[PDB]
Amino acid sequence: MDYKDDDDKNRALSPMVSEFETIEQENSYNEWLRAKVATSLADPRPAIPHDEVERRMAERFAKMRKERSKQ
Repeated sequence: MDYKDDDDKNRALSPMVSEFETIEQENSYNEWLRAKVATSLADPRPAIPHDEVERRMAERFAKMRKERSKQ
């Protein structure tokens, strides 16, 4: 019973010249940027909740307020 480790670094055979002391930080920058840049120059499904969608997202944040990470 365990996940999130199969291909976490995912073929990090020198993941481009950079700070070789930290793969985790570079991964964090890549993962976040690649996810966010998918919204860049593209307008497919930008989840921008104003009225009714926000109150739905609010439901998630509400139940997320209880119990952060019991692990």
